[PDB]
Amino acid sequence: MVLSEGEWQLVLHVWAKVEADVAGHGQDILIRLFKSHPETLEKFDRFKHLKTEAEMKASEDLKKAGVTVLTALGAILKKKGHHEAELKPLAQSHATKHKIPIKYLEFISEAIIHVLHSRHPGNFGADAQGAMNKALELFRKDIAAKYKELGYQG
Ligand code: HEM
Repeated sequence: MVLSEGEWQLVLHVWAKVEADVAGHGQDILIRLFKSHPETLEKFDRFKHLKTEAEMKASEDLKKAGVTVLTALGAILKKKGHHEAELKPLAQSHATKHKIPIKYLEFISEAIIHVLHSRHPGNFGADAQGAMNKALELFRKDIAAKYKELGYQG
């Protein structure tokens, strides 16, 4: 997977919109993930018992998780694929400690796209959607390779 400078600039332009409200994007993205793929909520011992969207929006623990994933992913995207140093410790923790299947990184990727389109449709058109899909596929491909280096095929 390879992105053009142009495709990287589309990614960073929409990420600028995420950064106008990091915590609120984090909430929307994790709630979409948990509503669309409930099994993923079981991975978060601090908030796996939340059953409603209102309880999810009121949760400090969920809000903090949302900021964690979006600050990390923003930093990775700003590397424009030169993200070996960021992905190594992410693969280590998500493969060996959190036990997150590659399939769940595919789910949260879909949740990111869904929220970007829901919140920013005047801006997140077909070119932005294509470029972001390419950037999240590169992320998936590279972290999947790291998982295999650690002895996890999925
Ligand atoms: C774009 C995808 C993701 C990124 C960038 C990301 C990033 C992070 C970071 C930076 C941390 C804290 C440092 C660390 O433990 O490595 C973390 C913790 C964690 N992540 Fe993720 N993550 C992602 C996807 C997921 C998914 C899909 C799940 C579960 C379905 C997950 C579960 C967790 C858990 C359980 C922790 C531990 C949280 C805690 O200590 O309270 N992550 N993630």
